[PDB]
Amino acid sequence: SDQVPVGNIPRSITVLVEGENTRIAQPGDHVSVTGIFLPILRTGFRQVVQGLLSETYLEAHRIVKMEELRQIAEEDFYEKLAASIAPEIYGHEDVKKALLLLLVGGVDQSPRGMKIRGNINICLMGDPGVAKSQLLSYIDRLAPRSQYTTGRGSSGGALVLADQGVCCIDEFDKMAEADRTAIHEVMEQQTISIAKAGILTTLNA
Amino acid sequence: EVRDEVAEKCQKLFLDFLEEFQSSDGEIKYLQLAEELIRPERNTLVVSFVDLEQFNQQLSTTIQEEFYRVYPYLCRALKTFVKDRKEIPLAKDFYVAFQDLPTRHKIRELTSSRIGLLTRISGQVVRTHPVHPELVSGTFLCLDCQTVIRDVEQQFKYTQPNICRNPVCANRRRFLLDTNKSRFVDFQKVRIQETQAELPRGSIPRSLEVILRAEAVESAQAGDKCDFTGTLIVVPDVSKLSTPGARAETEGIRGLRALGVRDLSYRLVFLACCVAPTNPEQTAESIKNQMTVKEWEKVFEMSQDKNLYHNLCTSLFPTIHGNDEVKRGVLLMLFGGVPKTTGEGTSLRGDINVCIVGDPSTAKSQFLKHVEE
Amino acid sequence: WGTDVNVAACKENFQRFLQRFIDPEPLYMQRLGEINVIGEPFLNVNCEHIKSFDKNLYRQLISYPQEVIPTFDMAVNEIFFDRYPLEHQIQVRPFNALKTKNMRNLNPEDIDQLITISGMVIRTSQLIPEMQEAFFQCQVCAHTTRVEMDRGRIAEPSVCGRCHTTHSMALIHNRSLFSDKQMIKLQESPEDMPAGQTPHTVILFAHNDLVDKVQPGDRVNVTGIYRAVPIRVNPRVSNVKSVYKTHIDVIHYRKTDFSEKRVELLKELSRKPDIYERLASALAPSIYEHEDIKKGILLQLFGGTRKDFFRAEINILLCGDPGTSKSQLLQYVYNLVPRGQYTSGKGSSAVGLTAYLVLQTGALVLSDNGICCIDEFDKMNESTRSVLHEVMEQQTLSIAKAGIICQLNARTSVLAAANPIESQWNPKKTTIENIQLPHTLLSRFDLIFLLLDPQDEAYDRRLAHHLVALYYQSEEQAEEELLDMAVLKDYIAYAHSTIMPRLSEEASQALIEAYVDMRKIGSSRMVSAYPRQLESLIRLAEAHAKVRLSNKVEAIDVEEAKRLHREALKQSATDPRTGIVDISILTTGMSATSRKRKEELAEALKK
DNA sequence: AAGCAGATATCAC
DNA sequence: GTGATATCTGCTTTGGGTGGGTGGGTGGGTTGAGGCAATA
Ligand SMILES: Nc1ncnc2c1ncn2[C@@H]1O[C@H](COP(=O)(O)OP(=O)(O)OP(=O)(O)O)[C@@H](O)[C@H]1O
Ligand SMILES: Nc1ncnc2c1ncn2[C@@H]1O[C@H](COP(=O)(O)OP(=O)(O)OP(=O)(O)O)[C@@H](O)[C@H]1O
Ligand SMILES: Nc1ncnc2c1ncn2[C@@H]1O[C@H](COP(=O)(O)OP(=O)(O)OP(=O)(O)O)[C@@H](O)[C@H]1O
Ligand SMILES: [Mg+2]
Ligand SMILES: [Mg+2]
Ligand SMILES: [Mg+2]
Ligand SMILES: [Zn+2]
Ligand SMILES: [Zn+2]
Repeated sequence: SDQVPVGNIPRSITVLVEGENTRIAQPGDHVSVTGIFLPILRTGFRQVVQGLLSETYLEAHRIVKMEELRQIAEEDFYEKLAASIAPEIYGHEDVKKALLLLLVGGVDQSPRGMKIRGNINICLMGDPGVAKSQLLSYIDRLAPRSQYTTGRGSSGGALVLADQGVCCIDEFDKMAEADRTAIHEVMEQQTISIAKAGILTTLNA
Repeated sequence: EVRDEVAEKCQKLFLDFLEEFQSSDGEIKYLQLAEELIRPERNTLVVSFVDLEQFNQQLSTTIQEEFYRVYPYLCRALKTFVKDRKEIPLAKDFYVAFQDLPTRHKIRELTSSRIGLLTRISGQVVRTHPVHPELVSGTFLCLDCQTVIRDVEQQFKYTQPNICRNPVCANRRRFLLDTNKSRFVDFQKVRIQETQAELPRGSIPRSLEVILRAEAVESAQAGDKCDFTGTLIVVPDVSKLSTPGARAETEGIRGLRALGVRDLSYRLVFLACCVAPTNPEQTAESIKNQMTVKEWEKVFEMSQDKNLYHNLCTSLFPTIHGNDEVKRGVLLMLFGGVPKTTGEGTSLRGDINVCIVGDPSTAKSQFLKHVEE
Repeated sequence: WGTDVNVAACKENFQRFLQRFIDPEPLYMQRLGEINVIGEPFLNVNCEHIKSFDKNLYRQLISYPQEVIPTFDMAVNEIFFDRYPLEHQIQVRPFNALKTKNMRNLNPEDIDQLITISGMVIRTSQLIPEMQEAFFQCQVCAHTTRVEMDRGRIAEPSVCGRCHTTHSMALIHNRSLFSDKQMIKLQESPEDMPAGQTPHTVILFAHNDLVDKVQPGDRVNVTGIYRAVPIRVNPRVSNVKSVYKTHIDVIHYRKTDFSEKRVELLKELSRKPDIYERLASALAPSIYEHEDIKKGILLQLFGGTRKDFFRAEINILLCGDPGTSKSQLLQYVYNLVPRGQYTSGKGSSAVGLTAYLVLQTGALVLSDNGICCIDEFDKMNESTRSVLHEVMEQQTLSIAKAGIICQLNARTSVLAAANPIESQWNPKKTTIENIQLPHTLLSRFDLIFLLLDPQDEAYDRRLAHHLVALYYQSEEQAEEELLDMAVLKDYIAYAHSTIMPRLSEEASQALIEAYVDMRKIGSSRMVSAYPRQLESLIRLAEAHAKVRLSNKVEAIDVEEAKRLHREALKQSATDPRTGIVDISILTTGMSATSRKRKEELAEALKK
């Protein structure tokens, strides 16, 4: 996004990968692709009908993804780590401490190895201009796997991409009933259920 | 011409069965029924499979195992059995229906091994399609020699004659269809579904395509639960087949000349000869005629009973205690008045409306349920 | 063929395997004997056994399944016909106990090799016929011929043998021979999925007796051959895409989730004096101190007698404050019942209550002769409320849509959970005004229970200890509870199968006197009962008789029904102002004191 | 470019 | 010299908007904005 020119729309390219270059890239990763820029060959009668114009693709050749430490851990490390959450924000010391717990997330197993829910859910309710969106924006950038969404920017998916991660829901009271039901079921079962004309399916959330 | 021995034997034995099978009263059961086929709207005869099984078990077994193969010959036997009566045109076609098949199969039991056998199924109708005329045997004119070819069989695809009848003629490509001397049958496509009783637990319903022909058309309605007796067949992908008279229209088997370089897939449809409900111009004289003698004398006795008003009231509502006036009113509603039309074309209502205002749990719903049942 | 497979040697090796292998009488000799006894001509063989005996035979089986399996069939047939002098010859079905591959790691090197994968079935197709032998008839002389299919291609005859005419042989489609095929879609298991990626899906093809052996929702281990097939550019041309599509030819399915002794155990339980309380305790061990609710739910599970003249179904509504254990109870009942459905009253819900070309019946119709659990009862819209009233009153669901007119049977028992409209239950408010539902709908429930949150500290401490103990419960206790639940399920199944209680004379007199007394309570001072309640008693009484495994309803059943009904009313029929006896809140939706106050207000404003 | 329909010259018996 | 049977020639295909909305959406094409009836 930061590289698109002013008042433009980002462009896309197609990359064809073969052999030992497969299974390296996943949706969402930042990659540097070395390859050959080539036109797509048509076939059959479609050679004749189409003119001198061609679609293109990139033929992939290489895909690249893009005791002092103990001492920091040893003393007052909880206070230090919490204070390091969005230092440009002022005065939310205890809220910042709560957000750090949401990042570690609690223990996932019972004492006998049975699976139990560890994920911690937090809701920040307040009047305008108290750095709620700034704090949410910070947590999205810090979290390894996360998705930021607005009440009306998207509806009817981000939860699946945020599995094992953090889902920052801004403007939480602006959502519709359908969106509310999905969030309710995630905080209950940690899954998302969809029905394609009676064909049910369950996704991890 | 090579002759199919099994089918001819089935035809002969079926003609014997139609001629000879005897009812309880000693008359020929199906002669009196075939006597009804002189009407233009009637072309189908309904035959009980139990009667046929009693008459000849080998014939019944052969029919069950080779139904699709032998059905045309059974229809020909019916044609012969009707030929005597003068009123039938030589061009009329007759069809046989089979009513009471002892065994039933589930829609998920319709496998490849059942193709061509006689079967009975149950299903809930989801959709009915408009009626069409379907060509069964075409009459063609040869453009080279002007010879008339008749009785060209059709196989899921508009087929023209392969070779001209005339030995001298060598034509293979140029013919003309003559509608007026061709034979058509009424055709209807229905889509049915598994009944809620049959639907396996936690399973999406399985749907089936049924084809009704001749009298069976327009006899099943969407939402009805119906028993279909017929046969399971395969229907090829017509869109792939090319014929001299018909070009192809935009895996499977390969290698047919009509296929070119294309593939042919198949799908299963049910070809029903009989439809029935799964759970089964008027005038006073006709109403009487529909009834048996015992029923008619019972009706007359009811009409003569001097306590009829009270007896009917008590019989209709036995579970309700008291409220005799309400019962009388509901009975009078059930009998109704005489609707009339004026000289200028306006209507005078003859129906009766009744209202019951009640306290909670006073049995008004009971009145409504009794009337409804 | 580029295979180091000698057919004779492979057949001999496999016959040796069947003769000598011993499971750590040869195991598969016993299997062949069982095949003779039963008559199902299928022998399943564990690939691990073949590996242990012979590592070359295993290696060849995995590398060249298509060539090797038929030799196994020949060997098994020969051996079996020797030992026991069947519609079809026996067919071997090698399988792996555990998956050897992940759906995400299938590679070109695995093409035409035997693999095992685990997954969850999502869709199955209708049957597809495959031609095996074509039937031709001359359109001139009627001479007939049969041609065997060869690698998906058929050699159409060019000239009739009998009459020598050219291009006269027409294919008769419905005189040919066909075999069954089914397309199945297998979804990657949730456990093996990498974090945050959408599930992968695979196509499987089943043939002959393996069709319809799995249904959507099943979790299965599938052993089969990995195939690669070319894709045509368009149907008309013979050009193909350089990238192949793949599927799996299914070879073996493994579904991975009364006896006289069992009947004797059930009857021994039924003889015990306190069977009612034992079953009630077993019903929901996790929930704490809701004894009467558990007893009512047990009676609902058993149900009353199907008279076939009368709803025999028992409807229960649990209303209460948030944070109680209502959803847990509904989940436990849903797991227990065989033909149950768990659903929600909210319209946005994934599973709907209403029936809606494919006719889709709702949960109420699907739960016919079962229990429907409805969690957010108060969140139903008006149309859903009308549908539910129709189901509860008439036990049918009428549809007139898209040209379809029909009535669907819905003989289902409703277990509903309800929350108040406010953030907490309001003692000043009655049940009707606490939950915004019509009184007409509430009057259809046999029992309404109130799950209130106490202010007591001792209750909080006891519940805290209960929950901590559950948080530390051991595996043996969990297994014991599972066994008790299985016993309960078997008991209920047996009772439904064989017990049909009938009213004895003493029970009839008890019921009549009970109704008269309930009426008298109100008549002394209003109305304190209506005839519908009597019906409820009957149902409950019958249910109790079924719990004892008794075909006669006795006075003890009537007494228990009276006690339970009187407890439910005392929980949910109480007027916050004066007392309980007033049932007018259920019948009219308005408290008698409220009605008098409104009459006074109207008269004063009329002054 | 790919494939079916039609026309027509050509081997073989 | 007739019956295949092998070679050659001309047609039109594709889905597409210069081929129409005076062909029809039961012959088949996402995305958004705009009227309805029922809705709250
Ligand atoms: N305590 C604070 N320290 C630093 N910056 C602050 C603080 N409070 C507010 N701001 C600044 O105020 C501006 C508004 O903050 P922000 O958009 O995060 O508010 P908000 O609580 O999400 O508001 P809204 O409810 O209106 O969406 C941002 O520039 C943020 O940097
Ligand atoms: N007079 C009566 N005779 C016999 N049974 C009666 C009588 N009054 C009530 N009942 C019994 O009451 C029940 C009928 O209740 P029903 O549902 O018909 O009442 P309702 O008038 O529709 O009231 P509501 O709609 O308020 O429930 C049945 O048990 C019926 O046997
Ligand atoms: N009586 C009880 N017995 C056992 N656990 C209880 C009880 N009351 C509350 N709990 C605990 O409360 C939680 C139950 O929440 P649950 O989802 O079942 O509530 P609910 O009654 O459906 O309410 P709501 O949907 O309004 O939140 C679990 O922690 C359960 O252990
Ligand atoms: Mg904000
Ligand atoms: Mg009523
Ligand atoms: Mg709940
Ligand atoms: Zn001719
Ligand atoms: Zn011939």
